[PDB]
Amino acid sequence: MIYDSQVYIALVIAVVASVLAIRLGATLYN
Amino acid sequence: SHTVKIYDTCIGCTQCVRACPTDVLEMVPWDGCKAGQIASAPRTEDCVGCKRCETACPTDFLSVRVYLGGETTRSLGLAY
Amino acid sequence: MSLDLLPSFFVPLVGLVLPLFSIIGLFLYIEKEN
Amino acid sequence: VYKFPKFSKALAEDPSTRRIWYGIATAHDFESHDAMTESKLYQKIFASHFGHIAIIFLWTAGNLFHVAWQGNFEAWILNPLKVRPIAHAIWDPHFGQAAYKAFLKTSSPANLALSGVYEWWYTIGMRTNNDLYQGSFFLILLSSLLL
Amino acid sequence: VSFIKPYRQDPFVGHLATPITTSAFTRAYLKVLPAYRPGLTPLSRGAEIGFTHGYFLIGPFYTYGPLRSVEFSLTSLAAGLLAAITLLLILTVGLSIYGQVTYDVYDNALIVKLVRQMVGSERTQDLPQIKGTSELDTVLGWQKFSEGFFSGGLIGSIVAAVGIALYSTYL
Amino acid sequence: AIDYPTQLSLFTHHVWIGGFCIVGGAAHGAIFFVRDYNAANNYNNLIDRVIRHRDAIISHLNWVCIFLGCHSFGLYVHNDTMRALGRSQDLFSDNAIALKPIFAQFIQNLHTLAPGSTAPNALTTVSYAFGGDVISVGSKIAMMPISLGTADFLVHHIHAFTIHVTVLILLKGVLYSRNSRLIPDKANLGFRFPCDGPGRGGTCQVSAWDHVFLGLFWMYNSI
Amino acid sequence: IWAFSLMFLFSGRGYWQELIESIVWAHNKLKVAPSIQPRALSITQGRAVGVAHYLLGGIGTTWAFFLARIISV
Amino acid sequence: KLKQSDFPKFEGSTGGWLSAAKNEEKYVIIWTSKDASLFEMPTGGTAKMNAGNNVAYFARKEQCLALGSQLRGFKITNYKIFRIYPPLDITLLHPFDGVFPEKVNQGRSPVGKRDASIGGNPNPASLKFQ
Amino acid sequence: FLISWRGYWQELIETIVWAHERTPLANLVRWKDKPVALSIVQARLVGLAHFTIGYVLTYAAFVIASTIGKLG
Amino acid sequence: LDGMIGSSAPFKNFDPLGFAAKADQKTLNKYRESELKHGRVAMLAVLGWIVQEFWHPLYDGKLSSNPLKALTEVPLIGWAQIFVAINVIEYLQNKIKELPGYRPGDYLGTWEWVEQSDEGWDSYQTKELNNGRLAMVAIAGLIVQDLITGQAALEQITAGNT
Ligand code: CLA
Ligand code: CLA
Ligand code: CLA
Ligand code: CLA
Ligand code: CLA
Ligand code: CLA
Ligand SMILES: CC1=C(C/C=C(\C)CCC[C@H](C)CCC[C@H](C)CCCC(C)C)C(=O)c2ccccc2C1=O
Ligand code: SF4
Ligand code: SF4
Repeated sequence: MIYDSQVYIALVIAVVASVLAIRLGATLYN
Repeated sequence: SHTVKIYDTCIGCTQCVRACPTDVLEMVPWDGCKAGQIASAPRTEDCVGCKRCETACPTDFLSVRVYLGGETTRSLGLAY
Repeated sequence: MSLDLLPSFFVPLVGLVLPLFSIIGLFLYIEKEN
Repeated sequence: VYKFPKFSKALAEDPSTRRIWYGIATAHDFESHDAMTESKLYQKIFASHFGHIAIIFLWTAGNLFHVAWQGNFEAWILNPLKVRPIAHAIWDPHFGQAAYKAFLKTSSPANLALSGVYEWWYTIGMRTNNDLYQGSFFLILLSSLLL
Repeated sequence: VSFIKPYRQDPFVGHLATPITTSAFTRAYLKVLPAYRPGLTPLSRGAEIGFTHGYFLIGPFYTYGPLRSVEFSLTSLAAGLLAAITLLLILTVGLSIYGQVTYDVYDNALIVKLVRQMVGSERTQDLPQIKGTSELDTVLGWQKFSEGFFSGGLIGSIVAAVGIALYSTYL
Repeated sequence: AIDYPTQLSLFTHHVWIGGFCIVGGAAHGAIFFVRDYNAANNYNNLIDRVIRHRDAIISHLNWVCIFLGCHSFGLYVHNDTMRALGRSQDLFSDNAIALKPIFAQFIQNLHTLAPGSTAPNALTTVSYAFGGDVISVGSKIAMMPISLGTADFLVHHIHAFTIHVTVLILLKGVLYSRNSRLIPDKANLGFRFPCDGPGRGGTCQVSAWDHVFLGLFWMYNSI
Repeated sequence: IWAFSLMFLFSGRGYWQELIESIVWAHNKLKVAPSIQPRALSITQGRAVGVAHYLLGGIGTTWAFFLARIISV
Repeated sequence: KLKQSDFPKFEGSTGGWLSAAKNEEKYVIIWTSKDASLFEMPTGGTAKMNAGNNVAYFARKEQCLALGSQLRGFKITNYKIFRIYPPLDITLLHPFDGVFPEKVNQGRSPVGKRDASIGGNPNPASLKFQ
Repeated sequence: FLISWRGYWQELIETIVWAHERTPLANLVRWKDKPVALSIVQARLVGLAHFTIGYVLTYAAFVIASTIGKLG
Repeated sequence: LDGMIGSSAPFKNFDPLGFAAKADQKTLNKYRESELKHGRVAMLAVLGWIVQEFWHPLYDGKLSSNPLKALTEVPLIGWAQIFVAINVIEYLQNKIKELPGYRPGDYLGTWEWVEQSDEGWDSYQTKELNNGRLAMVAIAGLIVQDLITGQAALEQITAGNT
């Protein structure tokens, strides 16, 4: 069983990967 | 609007012009055939792409060619 | 908040809210003018 | 009725719903886009490749995380021939009590895993739900690298 | 006698003057509806439409929802009310985006005359053209229409829930 | 009646023949409209007035078809998804939300009461399907009251929906056989032609024959 | 037969004409090309063949199913 | 009965023009007939000509041209088709130079003419990124 | 989407367009893009996509459920 | 008692008491409106009387087949809805009455299409008026007979209380 801290930081890191994805998405232009 | 091109294999038999349902083609003077006439496409903005023009073409591989392109309310045949 | 509450927090969130905002954005974008 | 097919002015002038339909289906045909050069083509393909590899790694990380969180990997280690691997838990508001009871596996309704990831990860030397979590973390980091 | 004639003496319109399109009953009935009733601001039209729509929308959700009850249940009423309110929210979102993408006007019935008189040599579709002269056909008008629809929907849904509870309890 | 293969075969064969003949009647109505219809000889008569408002007919028939299909088939799908979700009390069943065909049951009651009340010189109902006793010959049932419940409601509305869609296809073929907003001179192309071309976004199957083709498909479905 | 119908219902005339072109090339290479030039079925005839085969296959499947079921029991 | 006296005696059909031919463009065909012949509308059913000036409005150029092609069967040739924009912006369309397009008229220049057959078209690979 | 082609769906859409344009309480709402039938190539693609998705889904369901329900 | 529609063969321009000889056009329009409304309501009432007598499927049977007895058996919340519906209908009729070219009993707006009325249109309007008058007499007789005798129409006829 994984802890709340383990899932929480994985969610936070996933958010960072999301901001990197929109930056790539917006850089590939409208 | 679609693109219509005429090629010098035209024999001036007028069958394309009298088959156009939207008055796109017309016969113009020429000196490359016996009839002294060649088809022209001066009103391609009304071209609908039905390709009746090249169904009436007797030349071997056509003298009028319709290339479908960008669509318009006129070219889509929209009464609405 | 336990870990077993995360499905009930996220599945409605994603599967309903994300469609709504995505539809809003996509409709606005594809209905734009110049 | 404008500006959606930014890559095609011919479609953007279409007054019909065909513009929306063709805007989707021609988005990845970069060679047919307006104001197109070869350098831009290769660069866009390169960036799209990077985004695609990032998507693949994120998908693998999600599989790892959901096996680590809602699966029964650790229990399956001790009895691989009797315990059925679990892919992920289910939370669907439309379930009746009967559906909840039938899909109930251990603590929550869940889907059996038919991808064979349990056997693959067990073979390559994974024995803990913390080993899977490390893999998910590393794969999300790799996805961030690729993006 | 003939009871079907070309509409407004135009035989080329895609319409007909049947005993249903242009009957006195149709005229009066459509002129008493909030969408066409004279003397109503767009906010008032939206408010009345929202009230009626929430009022009849709470019905199917409460009666046939996932949490029905052959007897009266507060949970069933709350579920139906919440479903109706969220559906009204979705409809209001649709109204808002439709008005955002449709009109670019703040005062109609004038701009048409201005461009028919003082010329409209511009990018058109805002100065010229302009379909419809109603106050509902403006950015401001449609925004207030959506606001009224949303508020009236909430109020009508609450009123219908209260009425349903009273009918189920005291009858 | 006790030869079940004969009864089943006779019913199915005759219904198939009926559906085929109905599609053929629609086809030949379209053929008449294309070929033998004279506009001058039919000024302001019933045929002319039907063509003049073909849009209204076809649009309302379209709405009716969508309504009937949505309802019948989606009630079927709702039953299927409620059963798949373990919610047996949310179905459109007899032990659940019930849709009793009350109008048909009223007619069934009227027929079983007809002998002696409305048909006073009758000794027995016309058919035991409307009600009465179980008629058996050699321990095999010949006829018996056919009970109508929520299952018959759904299938009857499925029948109505399929019939309406077939009528929609065939009537659209007949009415739009001469002209349309797409092809204003469709009558000059004849009854049987593949298209007018890839233009107008595509003018496949605009004939009237291509409507007897789709209507044949939908008649197969309905029958 | 019902599955056979879908070849005519789903496909188009141009592909079959261009395949007949290569078949005719082979026949001409072997000097066995018929004088009556082989052409793919017209669009309307392709639709007619498709619908006829579809109806025959479906009705025959239901025919065999009904007859076997109601004769056995 | 009708807005204008020159309209054909048509009872109106739900196949005429729509909101498009009020804000985008509408097409009008005019012709003079010797007899009040009964003809079929391109949109709906049968209409009656006027023994004189006849004017009809349609939503498409193709509808007007189909009506004109029908008129040729009545030995009517002087029919002329115009395009009307949202305001009264009339443009003569079909008899553009007064002579039907099927008959050669001096003063017409070839449009869209290529001085080669189909086989002379350039290879598509040489028409990449232009 | 594969058997029925275009042309039959454009006229029906035109009838629907007339119905929407000529009905009260719905004239207030009008489309920005003119509704037209799917193009021939688009229709072929959509029919192929439905065919393939249905094929894959039904066979996946069959193989998985049959194996599970037959072999315990 | 004018060129108004409704004059039939047995008694043409039937105004024996001279109610219309002194009234203006507005009063005559009011009289025609009242007559047409009474006739329509009476036709509905007669049809309902008979049909209710030999068929009352609603309310799970019950609701005794004798009229003027089921009048006091309807849940009284269905009475309110019928009353409100009639009221809304007559509000709509009032709104119609101010439309230009309005005719006394014409709520369909037939004046829009019917200019220079024919003899068939006048004959059909007279048919409606005469049927309405006959139904008014019939419903008055029905109510009076049910009050004095206590039996309904087909019940009194069946027994022979004539
Ligand atoms: C592509 C990989 C992937 C996929 C298909 C899924 C699928 C699912 N997840 Mg999930 N998840 C993933 C990765 C993934 N996960 C990762 C990496 C994390 C760690 C942060 C989580 C954490 C997580 C939680 C905490 C929960 C789920 C839940 C769920 C289920 C409901 C959907 C939901 O609420 O999402 C919510 C998902 C997140 C909040 C995390 C974001 C998911 C990844 C990072 C984004 C991937 C995007 C993808 C590549 C393309 C996006 C397309 C988009 C532009 C439209 C569903 C089975 C719920 C569940 O189990 O219900 C029973 C739930 O409560 N997920
Ligand atoms: C991931 C996708 C997803 C999710 C999470 C849900 C979730 C839900 N669906 Mg649903 N649905 C979906 C996709 C989804 N749907 C799709 C794609 C379809 C079409 C195939 C349907 C078709 C469908 C039907 C036909 C029905 C549902 C119903 C429900 C509810 C379950 C019944 C119950 O016990 O709640 C009981 C519900 C309540 C007690 C009230 C819920 C009302 C909303 C959802 C609450 C939202 C709150 C929101 C934040 C308010 C915003 C602020 C506002 C006040 C201004 C639940 C909310 C049922 C339902 O409840 O209907 C409303 C129902 O009848 N769904
Ligand atoms: C199973 C396959 C299938 C289905 C579903 C349909 C469905 C339909 N056909 Mg048909 N058709 C088929 C095969 C099928 N066809 C084939 C093989 C052919 C070849 C010959 C045709 C040829 C054909 C013609 C020629 C015509 C139709 C027409 C129709 C429509 C009738 C109106 C109706 O019921 O709409 C209601 C829709 C349904 C019943 C489909 C299911 C909808 C569900 C049950 C309810 C709604 C679900 C909900 C919205 C989901 C939301 C959630 C989602 C967003 C995730 C309907 C869309 C007619 C038409 O245009 O319509 C009038 C018509 O003229 N069809
Ligand atoms: C047409 C087909 C159909 C119908 C009638 C229903 C009906 C229903 N479904 Mg359902 N369903 C269907 C298809 C259908 N389903 C399909 C295809 C699926 C699979 C995708 C589902 C999946 C599904 C789920 C998962 C659930 C339901 C549920 C329900 C119930 C509540 C739905 C609700 O909130 O109503 C909302 C209704 C409205 C907002 C009103 C719409 C209807 C109005 C009354 C029309 C009025 C027209 C009017 C008369 C016009 C004239 C007006 C006049 C003034 C002129 C209800 C019995 C829920 C349940 O449990 O119930 C038992 C639930 O949880 N459905
Ligand atoms: C590879 C899989 C496969 C395929 C492609 C087929 C193909 C076919 N089978 Mg089939 N079959 C298979 C496997 C398969 N079979 C197996 C494994 C079995 C078990 C022995 C059968 C048993 C079987 C029987 C017993 C029957 C078929 C029939 C058919 C034909 C249907 C033709 C058609 O257009 O249907 C069109 C589809 C329909 C008209 C509806 C299908 C029936 C549904 C389930 C009933 C639902 C109706 C319901 C009231 C709602 C309907 C709404 C809507 C129809 C309006 C077709 C040739 C039937 C036939 O002859 O035609 C139907 C038939 O009688 N097959
Ligand atoms: C003045 C007219 C009138 C009035 C006051 C009543 C009153 C009554 N009828 Mg009734 N009825 C009428 C006419 C009328 N009827 C007509 C003309 C018929 C023949 C179709 C019937 C057939 C009928 C049956 C079969 C039953 C009743 C029953 C009843 C009782 C319960 C209410 C009910 O369910 O109505 C039901 C009414 C109908 C089903 C039909 C009403 C149709 C209306 C009158 C026509 C349309 C009215 C419209 C909204 C307004 C006109 C528009 C325009 C002209 C302005 C109640 C005493 C029930 C009872 O308990 O019987 C003892 C019962 O079962 N009625
Ligand atoms: C295969 C095919 C062809 C080619 C088909 C041809 C050329 C038909 C050839 C028929 C042969 C030559 C005669 C029939 C031979 C059969 C063995 C006889 C029938 C069997 C009897 C028992 C009836 C098309 O022309 C076509 C056109 C439009 C859409 C789809 C298609 C299509 O799918
Ligand atoms: S498509 Fe061929 S026929 Fe139709 S208009 Fe353009 S050219 Fe004339
Ligand atoms: S697509 Fe339309 S046009 Fe092209 S061939 Fe098939 S039918 Fe004729």
